[PDB]
Amino acid sequence: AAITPVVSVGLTLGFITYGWLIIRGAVEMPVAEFLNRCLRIGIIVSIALAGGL
Amino acid sequence: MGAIESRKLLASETPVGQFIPYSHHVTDTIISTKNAEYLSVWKIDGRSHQSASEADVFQWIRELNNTLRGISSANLSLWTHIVRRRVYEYPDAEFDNVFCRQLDEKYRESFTGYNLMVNDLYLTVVYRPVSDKVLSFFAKRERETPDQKKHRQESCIKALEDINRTLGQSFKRYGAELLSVYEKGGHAFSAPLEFLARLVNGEHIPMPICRDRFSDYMAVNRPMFSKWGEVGELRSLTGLRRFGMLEIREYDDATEPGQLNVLLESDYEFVLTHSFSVLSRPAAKEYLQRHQKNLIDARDVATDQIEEIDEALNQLISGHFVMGEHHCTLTVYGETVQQVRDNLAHASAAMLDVAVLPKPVDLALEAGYWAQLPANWQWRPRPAPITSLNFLSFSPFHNFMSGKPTGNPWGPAVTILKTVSGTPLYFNFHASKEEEDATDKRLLGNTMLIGQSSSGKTVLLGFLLAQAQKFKPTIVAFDKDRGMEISIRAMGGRYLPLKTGEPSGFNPFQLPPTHANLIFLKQFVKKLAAALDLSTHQIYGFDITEFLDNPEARTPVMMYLLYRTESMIDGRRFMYVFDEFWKPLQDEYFEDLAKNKQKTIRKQNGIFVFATQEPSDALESNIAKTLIQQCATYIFLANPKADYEDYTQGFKLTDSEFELVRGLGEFSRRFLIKQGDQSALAEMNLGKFRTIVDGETVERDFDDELLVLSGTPDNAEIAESIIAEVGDDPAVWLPIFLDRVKAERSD
Amino acid sequence: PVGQFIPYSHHVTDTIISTKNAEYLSVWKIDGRSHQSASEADVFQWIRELNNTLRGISSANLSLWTHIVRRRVYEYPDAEFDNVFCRQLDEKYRESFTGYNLMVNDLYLTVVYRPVDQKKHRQESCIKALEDINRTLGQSFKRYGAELLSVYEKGGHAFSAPLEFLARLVNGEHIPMPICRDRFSDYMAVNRPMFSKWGEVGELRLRRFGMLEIREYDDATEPGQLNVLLESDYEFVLTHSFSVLSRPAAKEYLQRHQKNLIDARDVATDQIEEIDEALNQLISGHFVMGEHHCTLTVYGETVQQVRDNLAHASAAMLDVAVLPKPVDLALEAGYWAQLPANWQWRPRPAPITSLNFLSFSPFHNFMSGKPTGNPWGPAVTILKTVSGTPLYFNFHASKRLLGNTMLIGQSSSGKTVLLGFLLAQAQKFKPTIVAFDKDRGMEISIRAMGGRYLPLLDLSTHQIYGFDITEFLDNPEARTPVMMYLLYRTESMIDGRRFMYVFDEFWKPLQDEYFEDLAKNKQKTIRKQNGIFVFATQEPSDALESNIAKTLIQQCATYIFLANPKADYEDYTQGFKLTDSEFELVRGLGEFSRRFLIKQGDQSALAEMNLGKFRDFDDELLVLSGTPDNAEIAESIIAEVGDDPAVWLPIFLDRVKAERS
Amino acid sequence: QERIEGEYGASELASERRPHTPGARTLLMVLLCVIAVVLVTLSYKAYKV
Amino acid sequence: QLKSYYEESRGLERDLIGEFVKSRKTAWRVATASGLFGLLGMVCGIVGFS
Amino acid sequence: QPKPVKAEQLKSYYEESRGLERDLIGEFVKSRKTAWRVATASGLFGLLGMVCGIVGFS
Amino acid sequence: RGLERDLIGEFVKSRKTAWRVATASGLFGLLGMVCGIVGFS
Amino acid sequence: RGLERDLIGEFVKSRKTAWRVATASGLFGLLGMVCGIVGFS
Amino acid sequence: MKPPQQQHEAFPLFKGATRLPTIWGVPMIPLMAMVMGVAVIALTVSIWWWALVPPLWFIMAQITKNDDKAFRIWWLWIDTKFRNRNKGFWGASSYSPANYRKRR
Repeated sequence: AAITPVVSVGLTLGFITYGWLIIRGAVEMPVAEFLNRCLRIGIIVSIALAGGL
Repeated sequence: MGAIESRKLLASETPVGQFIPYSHHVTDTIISTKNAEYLSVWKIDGRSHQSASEADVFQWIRELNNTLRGISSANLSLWTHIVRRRVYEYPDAEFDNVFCRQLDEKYRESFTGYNLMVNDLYLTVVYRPVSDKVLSFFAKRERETPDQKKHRQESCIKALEDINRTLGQSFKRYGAELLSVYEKGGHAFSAPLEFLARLVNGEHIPMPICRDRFSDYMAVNRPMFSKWGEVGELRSLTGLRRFGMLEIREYDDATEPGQLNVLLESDYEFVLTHSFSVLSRPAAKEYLQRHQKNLIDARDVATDQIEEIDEALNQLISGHFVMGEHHCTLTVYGETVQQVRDNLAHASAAMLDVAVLPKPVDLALEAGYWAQLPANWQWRPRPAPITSLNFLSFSPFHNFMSGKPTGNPWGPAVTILKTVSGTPLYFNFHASKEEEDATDKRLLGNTMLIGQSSSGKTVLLGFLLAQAQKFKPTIVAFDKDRGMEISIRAMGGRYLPLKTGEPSGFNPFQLPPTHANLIFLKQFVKKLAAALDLSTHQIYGFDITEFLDNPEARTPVMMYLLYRTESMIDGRRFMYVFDEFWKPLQDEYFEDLAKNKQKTIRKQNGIFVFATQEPSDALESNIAKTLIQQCATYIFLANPKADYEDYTQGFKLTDSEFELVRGLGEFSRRFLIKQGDQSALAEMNLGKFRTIVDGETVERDFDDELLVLSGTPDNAEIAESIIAEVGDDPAVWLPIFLDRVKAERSD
Repeated sequence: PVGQFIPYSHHVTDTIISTKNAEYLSVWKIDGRSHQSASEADVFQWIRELNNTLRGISSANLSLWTHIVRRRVYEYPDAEFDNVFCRQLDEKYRESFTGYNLMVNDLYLTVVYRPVDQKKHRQESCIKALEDINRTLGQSFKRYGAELLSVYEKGGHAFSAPLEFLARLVNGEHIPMPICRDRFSDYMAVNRPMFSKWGEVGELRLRRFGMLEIREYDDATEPGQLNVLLESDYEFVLTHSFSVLSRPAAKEYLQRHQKNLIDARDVATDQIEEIDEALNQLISGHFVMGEHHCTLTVYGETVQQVRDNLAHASAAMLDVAVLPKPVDLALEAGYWAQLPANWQWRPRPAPITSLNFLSFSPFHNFMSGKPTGNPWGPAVTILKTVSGTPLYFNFHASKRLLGNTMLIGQSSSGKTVLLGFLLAQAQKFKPTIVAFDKDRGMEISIRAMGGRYLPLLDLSTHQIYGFDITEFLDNPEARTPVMMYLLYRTESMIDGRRFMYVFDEFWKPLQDEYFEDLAKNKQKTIRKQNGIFVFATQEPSDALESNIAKTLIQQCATYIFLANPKADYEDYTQGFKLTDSEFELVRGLGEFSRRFLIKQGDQSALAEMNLGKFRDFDDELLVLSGTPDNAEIAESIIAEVGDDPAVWLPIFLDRVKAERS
Repeated sequence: QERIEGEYGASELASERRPHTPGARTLLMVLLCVIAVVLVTLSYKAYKV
Repeated sequence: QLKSYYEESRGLERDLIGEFVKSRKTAWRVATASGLFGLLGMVCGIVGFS
Repeated sequence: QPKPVKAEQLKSYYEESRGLERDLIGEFVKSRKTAWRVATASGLFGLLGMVCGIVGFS
Repeated sequence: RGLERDLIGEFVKSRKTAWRVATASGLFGLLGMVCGIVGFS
Repeated sequence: RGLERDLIGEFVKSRKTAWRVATASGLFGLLGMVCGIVGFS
Repeated sequence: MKPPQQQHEAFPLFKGATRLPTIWGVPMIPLMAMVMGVAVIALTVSIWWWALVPPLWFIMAQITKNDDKAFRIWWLWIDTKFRNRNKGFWGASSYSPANYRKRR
């Protein structure tokens, strides 16, 4: 499924942009959010892949 | 290559004109704009804030909002501008007296390490012909015949001129002054353009009216903005100035009056800014409906939710405030990039202290800096709608009293006094329009010191009369208890120490024989009947101490002395002074002559500097009433005993200010100046201090001049002895008088 | 290297330098008329006549640059006498100058005429057109006193005067250059400037220089507006150009400007009507427009000093309603735009009416004379002036130039002191002085200067002689004999030697029938023989009483006017060719003001010879002037001590001090 | 031929630098390490399928 | 006459020597372009044989 | 950068100078004329070569 | 020297340009003739 | 004088002959050029 | 010191400030910019690309909710400090005071 590189590029670019906020100084959720939301989305995508197989 | 590149780099630049929206003066008070948006500038002498009850600033905001809500057309706008600045215009004064020169050198030495900065408020009420941006999107493209361009021209000029009249009438207690064209040397110099140029340049460059658009030639300083930062740099002839902007973006559940007062007391020279793009009632009601909808789409908070927005919307419909788009950009000026960042952090701490969370502007530094010039909405970073009451609470036109350093009728300000607030007051006799009956006049210059003596009243009056010699003014001093003898001798003028038992020394025997002089001498001998050269020196003195117990002799003595001084006033700077005025003035003869000759003298640079020890004893009589009401610059002093009636009824002093005066210490040096409506609890002080010279803290004390200026019959009775032994010259006998002072100072 | 900006190629005729692109050029050295001597009434008339003579030769070919170059003059050299008294006088008078301005102004106008067997005839047509333009301009500038810069042979090496000014523009220091077979662009520069690449300031090979661009459109208030710069503590070269526009081009520019001002969103009826008035003022007012950029290039030593100079100039020009715009990146273009015929490098010219060009550069300067280059070495002495500009006095003002000088004023009011001072400090020339005196005015001064003053016999023994005829003054029997004898014997000595006369009062010998014709003929003979008469008179009414005195007065070079309140109106007004305003300035001086108005040529200034502290001048004037008691003390000493000049002078000082007590 | 002494040259503002919060680099690197190992295993299955 | 303020200003702003240098340089550039075009054509023909 | 010019002949120097200036201007305009003439001739042979090259391209 | 030198150098530069163009045209015309007379048989 | 006259003689002779050879060789080039390069075309 | 302070009498300030006109919680102007960009992508490469809408639209909603007026600051920077040509030469972005409009 080419949707696998597709999700790869989209999710990685989104993560890079979302973590660019700390440099951009527009987000006040440094520690709890950047681990929690990242782990939630990561677990969601991992479950999606391990289900797709 | 290495030759042609100058022109190649030259022609490829964006001039500052693209960012400055101004053009020809159309009216002497109103400036055009390339988009045809006429505006006017309002210099304001903000009324004092320290000396008022908390509820009364609420009342001031109420009156101010009430006047605004009448004229706040949907087409208006406001740019307040409190340009804190340091005083470079205060020339050092030449002198002749040695005692005065020493006193002034010591005094200016006492100012090493003091905030010498003066607030300067402003207001530019702008008028766009059209409000809605959507139709203006077309209007920027259409073509209009010149006659209808003229029609828009007079419509806008008349509308803005009505706005100016209304604001002037609404700023009666704010000392406002509309800035307008003034001519220098057969050429037109704009008064507003200097202020807007100060906004652009950072300096005060006198802007003439040449034959171009102002946008072309109104910037004489090449600005430079950092690629990634908040600070910039202005490359000028007189030196670089680095500026770091700042921005407000988070309000709170409050609009406490004058919450931005803390930036008045600043140690950093800056330029605050505001904007209030007044907004239509339907649009404002829609914004408030949006807030209501967002809030009500949630859990039912008990009171913040419901009733507050109930009353908000009900007021807005019932016409009690007018919403508008607002943005505030404090920009601190400094000399080095580290220092401007330090000042920026200080200003951020100050704003956070009053619960308005600021965030330094970083990406839109240039947009903000071009958003300060009035008539620039397209460059504002963060316009956020607020209640109008709230905007007038972000700019109540509060200000510490500072006075006018230069431009006075006589010239530079007479003295500079310490203020308990911290901001220095530039004292000067000539206040602005106390009588308030006619505009064309000579500024009223009287002064009335009142307060129980030994609290420095003689010290104060000696200090002013000692520093006022930069004007070379004539002085005639009617004193009491021989206090001023030492000073008047030190200022190198005749002092006559009138006393009983010794021959008078002056008599009318040799008077000129003209028919007017015959009239006077006939009048005198008709008043006496009851039951050398005077042109030599400049600063005279006469003692009338023994005449307080004399009913009969006061009229002849004052009659003769005043007549002799009357011929003196031919235009030269003349400064009558007095002491315990009413008893010399408690005479039925010359009250009418005094009022008439007062109106006459006030024209050719005349001044009365009154005084008093017991203000209760003075206000009772008829004569003192006109003179209390005819003094512009009050100077109140402290007293352990005070009465509401006299201070409020007679002296036009408010209740808060009266309680302030009562709260003063018994002998603490603190006197409430009251030039006009403005007030300031100043204090000239003569305490111990340190001097920054050669790394040496040279202990300097003012007592060597206190024992001269301070009134003491004992000290005067030995000063007279030492002058009798050696009466050569005050410049000569001053060291030996100080010597004999040191001889008695331990016996 | 640098020739990429300099357009000059070679000469085409003695007075017209060519250009690389065939743009023939000429240079004029304009002294300028004094703007203090004449009131505000005549300044407008000056501007109007300059406008008339400009629009007379108006054409699209023409152009004009104008430069006001200020110098710290060093070409005025110190001179060593051969007498101790004169050396003392010179040394103290020079020490009276520590801290003064010591700056001269020079004004240069250049006319460039660029055209827009036929070829040879067109070359001839171009040069003939430019020479006719020069003739008209010379007719115009008669009052101003300009001279046409032309080649001058120096010992077989032909030179070229115009190259010197164009050199000073770029070199910044007067470096003489010869005319040679190259194109002058290659070597006209010697000290090439080095502009910082950012362009705020510059360099020279020593002196840093920053610029200002004076872009003004409003009609000037004064006919000379920014003349406050003529007196300042910094050097500069203030430059204006007038690249004329052909009349249709001016009309088109005004029309386009009015259109672009109309087609705007804001109406300003203070501008449109004024411009529309000017548009048909142009046709009927008869003034022709043109391009104009103004640039001020102040020099300095330290770069911060240059910025202080710029701030001072900006303030002193905001005082006159003009706003200076500092130059930041255009400095290279501005500086290379100073050279005449560098139209290309002008930063941002904008059209200016002819009245406003002639009213921005009207050729006003405080009169200052020639520091050096005179036919008799340097200037004799350097008089001060009101408003602080050094007048370099000299008797030779515009076939050697005329030198006869007259000193009209009261003898008591500093006439004798002035004459003694001038002769003592002009002793540097070592000329023979034949002094004549009235009431023993100069006996002590001459005897101090090593003469043989004969109080009342061949001239080889001494250089100076003085003959006193105050005894024989008003005795009509034999003034004519004694004067013939003295004049004849002195005239026999007149060959080769640099020569001079001094007449304290001449109108008595003037009414001589036989002597006057001989004097006039000998004058005609001597004018080319280094002859310098120095006439004087106690009061002009004494002179003009005699008719021949007017004839002799017409032949005079420099007039010095002391303070004489009791001055007849007719005498100064039409007798001496003075102005009414100058007559006012003469009376303005007090009874003993110690100032005097020197009408030198056709310009004048108040040379205030002030003997302040810093005084030895009190002692010098005490020994300079002559009184009968002074004369008897001097005679007694000279009789007893001997002959040598400096042996007795201390004894004289002691005796005079005892007299003063 | 050198910049002319004691004049205003280029700005002193170009010296400015954007400070880095001294935790962003290390944890950002470790976060990319783990996300990259996930993504590589994911493309391992992508090609294998 | 010229009757164009732009025309007169640009006439002043222009020098003969540089204009003619540019003119001859452009003429030689065009001549070189035409010569190279001719060489291209001849190459095309000599290929066109075989 | 040589020494001054011979002063014995002022007239000869700037006489030949004006002559040289006129001759230089004339020769430079004539060179421009020949430059465009050669450009036209080069264009003509260029297009002759191109036309024959195309027509012979079978 | 100077302006006269510029004139002389200018016309000799023109002369060697003429020699260059004449040489190129002579060689290229002889080339055209030779390719033609290569075709003609 | 002599040097200028020699330079002018070189001008006339060499430059005029350079362009005369340019014209004659160009004309011969044109003749042969048209001829052969039309021949094989 | 203590200039006038509050005692709960302060004039109410409601938080309808910078509650910009938003659809779905996003302002009109930037969302229209995204619509134009995604439409360009869809018309350019492939038509399956209106799935690029929800990701960036959600990220824009999260950006706007946190800091309501980020896009105005973005556009101001882009228009002014990004266009200015000679940023490198001066060491900072500068505008010449004298109006050199390329005229003569």
